[PDB]
Amino acid sequence: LGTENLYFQSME
Amino acid sequence: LATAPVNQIQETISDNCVVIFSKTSCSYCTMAKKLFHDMNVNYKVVELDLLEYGNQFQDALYKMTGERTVPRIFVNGTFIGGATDTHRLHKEGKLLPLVHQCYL
Amino acid sequence: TAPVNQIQETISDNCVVIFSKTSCSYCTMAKKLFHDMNVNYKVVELDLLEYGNQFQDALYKMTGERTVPRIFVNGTFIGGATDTHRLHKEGKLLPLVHQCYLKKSKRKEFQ
Ligand SMILES: N[C@@H](CCC(=O)N[C@@H](CS)C(=O)NCC(=O)O)C(=O)O
Ligand SMILES: N[C@@H](CCC(=O)N[C@@H](CS)C(=O)NCC(=O)O)C(=O)O
Ligand code: FES
Repeated sequence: LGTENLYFQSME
Repeated sequence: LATAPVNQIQETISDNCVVIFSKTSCSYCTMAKKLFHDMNVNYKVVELDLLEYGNQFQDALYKMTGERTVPRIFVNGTFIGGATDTHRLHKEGKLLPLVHQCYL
Repeated sequence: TAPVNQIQETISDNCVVIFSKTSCSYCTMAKKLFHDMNVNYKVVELDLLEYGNQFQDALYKMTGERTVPRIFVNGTFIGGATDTHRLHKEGKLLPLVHQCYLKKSKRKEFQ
């Protein structure tokens, strides 16, 4: 959730 | 292929509801990950291009699914297809109910 | 200097050029788009080239991104897969191709 968005925001 | 780690794929897909075997360099994989992201469901990625043993996982995916392509998407321990198949499922509203079965 | 020169010649000799990789489904979709519109296109598969990395470097300098596909119509960079599909959705792709088909000389006759 926090980790997902951390990952995702760094990719996209 | 005679020595492909299908047993490892099977561990990963039994332990995780959604698994996307992926490469970082691929827009089809990116679109597949974004779909699960946007659905706000938990998903695991396996970035085969970043892994020393990525080629072994690809041999296993070929053995199990008959294509050596990415992405390879699993839901509830079942292979559901590539990016095209996964997006077709979602267009028909059939992806979210498959994910849901993991939690029943 | 040589990759850039070869890229320039290809985009000048062909109305539509797709700098591509054989392994890439975005590239496959860009090819299919032109095919479905009844357009002949020149494909350069960077992954089948000895110095494909240098072509990707050359294309970065020319166009602003290293990514495949890199699509040219009438010698002009129009974009990657998404940009090219959007141009078509807007009815703006066929007219560019058409103008180029009506301009491009048959070199054997002009010598
Ligand atoms: N129809 C498949 C296409 C899969 C495909 O061709 N994937 C490419 C990457 S986009 C690949 O893995 N290519 C490796 C190769 O062709 O050697 C899907 O929707 O996933
Ligand atoms: N938005 C771009 C995406 C281009 C892109 O990310 N291409 C990927 C392949 S799908 C790429 O070039 N990855 C690194 C490489 O192959 O050199 C487009 O529509 O063309
Ligand atoms: S490598 Fe381009 S879409 Fe997969």
